[PDB]
Amino acid sequence: KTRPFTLPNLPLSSLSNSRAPLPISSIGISPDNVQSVQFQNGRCTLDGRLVGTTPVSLSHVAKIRGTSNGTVINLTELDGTPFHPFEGPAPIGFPDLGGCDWHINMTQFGHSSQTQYDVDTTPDTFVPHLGSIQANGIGSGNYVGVLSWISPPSHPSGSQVDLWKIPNYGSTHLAPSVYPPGFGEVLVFFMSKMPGPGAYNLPCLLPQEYISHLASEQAPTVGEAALLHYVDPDTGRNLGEFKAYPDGFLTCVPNGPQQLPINGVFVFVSWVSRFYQLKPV
Amino acid sequence: RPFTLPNLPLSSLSNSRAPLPISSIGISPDNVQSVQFQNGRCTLDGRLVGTTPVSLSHVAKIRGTSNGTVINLTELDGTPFHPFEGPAPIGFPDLGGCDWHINMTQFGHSSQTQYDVDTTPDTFVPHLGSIQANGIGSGNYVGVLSWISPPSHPSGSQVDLWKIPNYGSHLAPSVYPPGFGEVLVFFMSKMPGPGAYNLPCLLPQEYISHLASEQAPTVGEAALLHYVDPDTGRNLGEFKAYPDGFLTCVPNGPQQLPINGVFVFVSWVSRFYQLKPV
Amino acid sequence: QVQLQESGGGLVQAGGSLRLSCAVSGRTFSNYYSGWFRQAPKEREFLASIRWSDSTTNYADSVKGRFTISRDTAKNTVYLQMNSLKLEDTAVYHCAARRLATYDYWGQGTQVTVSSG
Amino acid sequence: QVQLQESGGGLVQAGGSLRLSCAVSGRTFSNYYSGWFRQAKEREFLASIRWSDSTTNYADSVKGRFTISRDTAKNTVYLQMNSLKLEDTAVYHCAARRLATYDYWGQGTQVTVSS
Ligand SMILES: [Cl-]
Ligand SMILES: [Cl-]
Ligand code: NA
Ligand code: NA
Ligand code: NA
Ligand code: NA
Repeated sequence: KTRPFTLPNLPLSSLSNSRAPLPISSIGISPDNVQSVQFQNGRCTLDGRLVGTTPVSLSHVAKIRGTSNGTVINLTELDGTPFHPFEGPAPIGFPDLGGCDWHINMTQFGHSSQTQYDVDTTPDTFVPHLGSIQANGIGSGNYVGVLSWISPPSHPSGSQVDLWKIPNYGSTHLAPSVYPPGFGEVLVFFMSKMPGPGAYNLPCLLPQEYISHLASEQAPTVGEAALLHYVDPDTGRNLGEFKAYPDGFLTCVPNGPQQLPINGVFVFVSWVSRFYQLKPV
Repeated sequence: RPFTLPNLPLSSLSNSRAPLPISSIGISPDNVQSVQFQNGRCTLDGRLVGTTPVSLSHVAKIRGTSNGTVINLTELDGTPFHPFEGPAPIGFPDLGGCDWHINMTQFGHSSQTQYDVDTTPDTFVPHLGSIQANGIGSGNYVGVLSWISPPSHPSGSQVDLWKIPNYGSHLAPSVYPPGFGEVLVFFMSKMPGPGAYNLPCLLPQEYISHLASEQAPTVGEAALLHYVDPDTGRNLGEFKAYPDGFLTCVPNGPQQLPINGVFVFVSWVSRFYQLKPV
Repeated sequence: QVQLQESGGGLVQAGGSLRLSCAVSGRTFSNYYSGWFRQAPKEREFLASIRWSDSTTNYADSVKGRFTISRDTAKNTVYLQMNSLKLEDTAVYHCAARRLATYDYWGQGTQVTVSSG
Repeated sequence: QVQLQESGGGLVQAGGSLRLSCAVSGRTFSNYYSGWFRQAKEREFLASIRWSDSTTNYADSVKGRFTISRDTAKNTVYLQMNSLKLEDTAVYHCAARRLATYDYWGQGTQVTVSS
């Protein structure tokens, strides 16, 4: 702890989602039915502590590694060393997109070709918390997989894609839920377009490049909330006031943030109390 | 602002030429006298060079519209790519000496498609905004490099990831060992495919996003670094980082160092500062 | 090295017009924002920016409606069309380029002097 | 919250042995390094172990006498201290690092070596 809190001086649309390796394309708020979120990737406190399956690098985000025997995939850590089931949900980096089927692109060290692995996260065979998931036709061998595209969940039949959810890792001690804190504030999300047969937008709490910055800096959290300005890098104009909270999330008061340009920069202004009332965006 | 590097262990970081974890530190074979990678290029005062993006979400990716014969490239956010003096759109893969296999997906459509890329033919002209479709049907796609294989031409050549592709039919500059027994240092990643492929880059991607944000003034000819064990704080080896954005060491070598250490800035020094062999 | 070179300045009567140009060369990155700044003897003032790929523009309030920024992708040149010039527009005008959020590249500048006659 | 709890310290005779344990709980991350430290002036690193593959790293001062190990079912890390010396008297702490920094610390346990 040698330096006060800062955020990267980088425009948002140049940064990445922290739940999949996708560029950020917009700022968003959640639909009315979403009362909290509990993402397991993209979780980092303002003083740089990773939570959940969150890796510090995008090269580990929304990836799996393991050995298929034709019936199950026995998971490992992404570097191939053993995954030991524990109180938590899954190996570091494991995808955390609930409310959809996954289509994971599987490749191999020492073999040609790629294979699409179709993952329904709802059946009893999907237990990454215990180190295994159904092979669903993936032949025997060792693979690394990265999430490629998504589709509506296979069960319940006819349900819609809902990326505000996390999967059923168990048959679990999770990174904690994030709640709107009051004072008219709503949670702010960094959105990315996800391929697949709809207009899918994947929300996350922090760009991945913020996470690697915070994890390296480990700046002291010296107030209840960090007042930020979302700034136009050309003019320096303040486009909107936001608060970042220690657990690692941002809020604003909508007038909204979805209408803001995506090429701005979040800039730390001051530590403030949780009672600090924001000007509507 | 003082110069710093991230306080993060190397094996937790990513290659800057493909979205792959770093698995070792390496040096080049004797026949490699320089490198000219176009991704993973960032000066010590935080200026990106070449096709290098600041985020791994843009690394080794393509975007464009196939008409069944050619893919007309765009920037990765879909806005127009304008041919210019430089090599290709930001993020475009820079792995020479191999065929690429790119996983193509689409916004608003199901499925993925493997796109097989020989970078040697007359049709591979990303510098002019187009590459051969090689059977990819009409549509708009985003592609990410997935695996590689031996280059289709020259016939029988083997994979050589020290090379860059033939973008044309003005590049980030070449990087040279500076003298004094020093050799270039590379961050290596295992790349999927049928061979035992190791992809070198000059800088971890997370160093690039750090430098681009910090933009610490380059106040000397070289930055003396220590590669430090985070448990003991012991110096495992002396390295120098040079302003163009690369590291060197004097091998005794770096390939035997553990990969879970941290590079730490020690002092600005002259280019002539003599390193202790690793 | 990235090189920016302005041209087109000089003496102009108040209420008149002037077109500045900025030739960009040595560029290895395919997209960026080109910007026009000015400085009077008075900190440096941002005036206008344009994104290379899609020509998205952004203007300072001081010049909105009077100055127009544009770019020619074939000639790799950025232009500032300055109409209804005011005495207070007298300054050295600089073009600049930002790959991300910071203007890291600057031209040498071209002087613009607005006169009453 | 991540919690580390040491047990096993106390009085031990020179030339004897002591086994310390550190129970790790409340963890949401699947891999990390566990380390043992001691302090009598400045803190001294003794040993670390990587959770996934049990890779170890030892200080020269204790190599060959102390052994670090871990039980993945019990989520416990052990420091086996053999052929104890008077200079081994210190307060011993276990710690955990998710990346390069030990952010989580146990409460510490006193080890007193007598002759
Ligand atoms: Cl990590
Ligand atoms: Cl970028
Ligand atoms: Na809501
Ligand atoms: Na296991
Ligand atoms: Na389950
Ligand atoms: Na070519």
